[PDB]
Amino acid sequence: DREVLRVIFPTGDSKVVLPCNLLRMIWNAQKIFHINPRLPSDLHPIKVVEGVKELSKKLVIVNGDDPLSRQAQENATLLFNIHLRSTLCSRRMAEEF
Amino acid sequence: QGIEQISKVYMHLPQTDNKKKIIITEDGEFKALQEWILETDGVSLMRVLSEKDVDPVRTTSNDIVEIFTVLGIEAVRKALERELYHVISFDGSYVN
Amino acid sequence: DDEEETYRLWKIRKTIMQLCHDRGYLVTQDELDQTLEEFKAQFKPSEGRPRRTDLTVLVAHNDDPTDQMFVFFPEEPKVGIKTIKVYCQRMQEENITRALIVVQQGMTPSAKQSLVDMAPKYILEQFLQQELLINITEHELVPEHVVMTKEEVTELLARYKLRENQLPRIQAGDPVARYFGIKRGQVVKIIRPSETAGRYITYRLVQ
Amino acid sequence: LQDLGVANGEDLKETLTNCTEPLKAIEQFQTENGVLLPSLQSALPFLDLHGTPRLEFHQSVFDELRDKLLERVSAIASEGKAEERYKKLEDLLEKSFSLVKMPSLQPVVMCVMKHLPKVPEKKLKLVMADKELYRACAVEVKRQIWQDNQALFGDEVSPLLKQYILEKESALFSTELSVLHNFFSPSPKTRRQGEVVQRLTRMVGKNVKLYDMVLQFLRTLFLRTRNVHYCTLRAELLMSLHDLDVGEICTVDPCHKFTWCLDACIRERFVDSKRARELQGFLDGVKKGQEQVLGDLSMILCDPFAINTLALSTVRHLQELVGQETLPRDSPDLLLLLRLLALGQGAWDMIDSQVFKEPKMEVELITRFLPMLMSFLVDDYTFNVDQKLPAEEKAPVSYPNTLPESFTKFLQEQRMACEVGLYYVLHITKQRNKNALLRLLPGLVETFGDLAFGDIFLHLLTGNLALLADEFALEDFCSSLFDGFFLTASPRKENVHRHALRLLIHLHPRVAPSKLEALQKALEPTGQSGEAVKELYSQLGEKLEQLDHR
Amino acid sequence: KDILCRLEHTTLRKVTANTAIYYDPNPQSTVVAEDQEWVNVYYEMPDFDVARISPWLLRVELDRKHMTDRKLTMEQIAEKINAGFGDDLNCIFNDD
Repeated sequence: DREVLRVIFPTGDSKVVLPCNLLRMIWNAQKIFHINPRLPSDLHPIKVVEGVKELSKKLVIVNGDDPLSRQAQENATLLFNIHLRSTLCSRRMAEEF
Repeated sequence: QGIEQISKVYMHLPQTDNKKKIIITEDGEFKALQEWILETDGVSLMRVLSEKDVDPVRTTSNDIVEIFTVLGIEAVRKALERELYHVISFDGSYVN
Repeated sequence: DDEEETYRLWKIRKTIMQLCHDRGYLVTQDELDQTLEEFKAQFKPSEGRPRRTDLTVLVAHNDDPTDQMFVFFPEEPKVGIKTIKVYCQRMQEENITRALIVVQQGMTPSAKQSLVDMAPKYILEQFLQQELLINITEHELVPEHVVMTKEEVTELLARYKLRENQLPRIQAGDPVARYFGIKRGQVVKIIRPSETAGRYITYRLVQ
Repeated sequence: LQDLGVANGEDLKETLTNCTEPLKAIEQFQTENGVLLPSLQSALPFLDLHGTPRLEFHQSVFDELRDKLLERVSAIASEGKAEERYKKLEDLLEKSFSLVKMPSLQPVVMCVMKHLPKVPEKKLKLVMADKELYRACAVEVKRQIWQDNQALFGDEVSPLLKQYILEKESALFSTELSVLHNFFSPSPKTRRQGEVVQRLTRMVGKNVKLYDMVLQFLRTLFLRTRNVHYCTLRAELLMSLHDLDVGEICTVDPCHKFTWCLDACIRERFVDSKRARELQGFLDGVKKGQEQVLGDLSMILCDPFAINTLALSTVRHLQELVGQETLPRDSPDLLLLLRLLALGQGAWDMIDSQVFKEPKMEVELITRFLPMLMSFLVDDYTFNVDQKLPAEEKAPVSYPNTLPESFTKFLQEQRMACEVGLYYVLHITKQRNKNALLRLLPGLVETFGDLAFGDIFLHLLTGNLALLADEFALEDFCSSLFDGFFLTASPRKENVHRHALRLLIHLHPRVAPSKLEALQKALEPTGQSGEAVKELYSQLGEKLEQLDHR
Repeated sequence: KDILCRLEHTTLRKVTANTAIYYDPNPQSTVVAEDQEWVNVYYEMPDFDVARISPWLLRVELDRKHMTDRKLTMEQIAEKINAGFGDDLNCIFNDD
């Protein structure tokens, strides 16, 4: 995904417009459930990986199962899927969030 | 010497990072090199692209019909998008 | 001048080899990476050897070996009818049906009629020498163009319940259209990066 | 160990055997075979206490110190004043050859023998005599024995020449036909990439005596076999020497420039005007007194790919003379092509007996054969144009399929005319001019020297015959080549029968049932071919049983 | 700057200070005394003057400043003129 972003954004501008504010949603998740960042968490990294996978399955812009619709689905949500996988990676989810 | 319809050529180093030669160094970091660019008055894009020791990739025009005649319809689509994005965002305003 | 001329002909050779690679015609890697000095060694031309007949080259298709193409270099400034006839007799001799011909700085309007009228049995395309000095496909503005086989076009039109006329158009005289040698009725899948979805695939009908 | 005054295991057991104090004797042996530094005789017990035996640090320093000894062998080869450095390496050789039997100092001495141009040949003789040294010896050791005596060179080139002919025979007899590829697609530099000729170049390196040795071996085997394979291997060895940029052969060999030109000729499979002028001036440098290399020069031309090159060049010249409105007498490059091909075909005769002369072209070959071929093409294209015109006439002009008997007479008496006619047939087969194909095929019943039945032409004609696959269902298209042409010389040479059987093995599904049945039962092994026709007939019978299910 | 000069259109008038159509009927002679020296340097060898050259003369001065700035030399201008007009115009130039 990093290489794909590098070829898409050759100028290195990270500012980009996208539907869902992932950082603000993470902050709201932190302050709704009273997340204490000083204590160890109870969230499996594998659960984070499978959750982001099935979520990305659920986000559909073009529907269908033939190769054409699947490729268009991948391309339509490529950038948002990259942003989602980078933001909700198990590393950052277990370290800072 | 020189290609007709080119009445003046200004050579300069752009201090703004947009036109700077942005590369990715071996560490994977973005580095914006300062390199000479030439901006001219009057356009002949086929000739100047055909010149020697000229970057034939990044070299572009502000004349859309030139782009359409020399490069094509997707190229002039992209060039038109960049040009009207430039004229809108010049004054600091933003549009989707 | 001899020096700029050999540099120019080497660059044109590079451009057409890249073109034939893009059209699916089999070209080895070394000729795609042929240095200028390699052009000097394999053949300075100031009537030493600018035999433009010798720069002409045959190429074959990757999957259709009987489908082959010539590229010809006429050494006269504006191409005349009789050399078109010589090239067509050459094609008859070798059974070739596709052959795009460069021109030095122009082409005679009589030849403009003489190539289109004999088109349906022998495909010929005329390229100005200025055009092939650069490979336009490497420019930052052109996105990736790939021609679609009729199977793919039928799949596309069945997916979106579309008719061919409903797609956006691309003129057959477009520079990239002439680069790929796509006739009317072909469909080009254009793949371009986008700042909202990352990648975007559109389709253009050749009309 | 005794060679330099040190004890062995038998001396140890003597020191233990029949002794009242064996332990002190063992300790004395240990002292007398330790590493002689004063810090070690105290450190040996201390390091022994750790659970690390003395031999372990010995193993570590062993690896380190022989690595440095090999480094310094290379250095003294490249370092020091010449007499001192060669004296040092020869003295170290005398020290070290007593331990080449041991598993340590073989490759060290092999490098020392690598970097000295000459050695006392006792050790080279031991290197060839012992199989382990015969393997592990450096390349210049092997070169020095070969440069001093040809026994090992013959002994090792004989299996390699045998393997080269194995590859040639197996590739020439292979049963694949396609529009995609054939076995003559690789250029000579493509075929030099095999380790046979590259290893032969390594065996020769940059030495001219070994070059003469491979030349004479290929000469003898070429004079006994009458086969172009050894000529091709000479050309491959010379251009592999050039691939290494071996100046010791390339600059002195008068044939190197000419073979380098021929390499590009074969790469395009034509003699274009540039390289044509080069090869023609190379020929015109043949003057009385210094023509001794004409035999070797034409021997280079014998390569199957060179025969294909020259023959297709002659066909192309014939075909381009049609459009030019010119007689064959006004074709200098064509005469050059035929001169080179006649030289190459006469190469073997030159090896048999040196005959230096530029041959003259037969009168009727230039004045009668080539204009008839041009007339055949003119009739072909007139018929094509008359077909393509709107409403020429009812039953448009029948293309002459006739045989002017001069054409067949030159196909069957004049060698050069035979071969150019063969490749003419091949080229029209690529272009699938069927009426021309059956115009020129009949009359091949008689041929000079069965050149129409050679492995090269028969392979290529098989390679073209999958283009018109459905015509094999018709009996005549196959019978014109099998019942009319192959069986005229199928029982005469093994290659013809094998070629027919592989052609039918590949194209069995499309040939008609009774036609392939009669082909097998007629092309059964007739008694002039060994295991090759046996395995091909086994495949023929199995695929005929398969056809019985078709 | 070299490439800039190579593509920016330069015409003859940019580098010329002035011209003058003299008459000077005998081409061995010159009406300008300073001209006669190097004209004689080009007239020991006849150069399309064995037959009667036209008895007119067109003498131009080229600015040293612009000639140095555009990296132009004396000879290549004459080469360009002879290419443009063939041998219809016999062109001589003073040594630099």
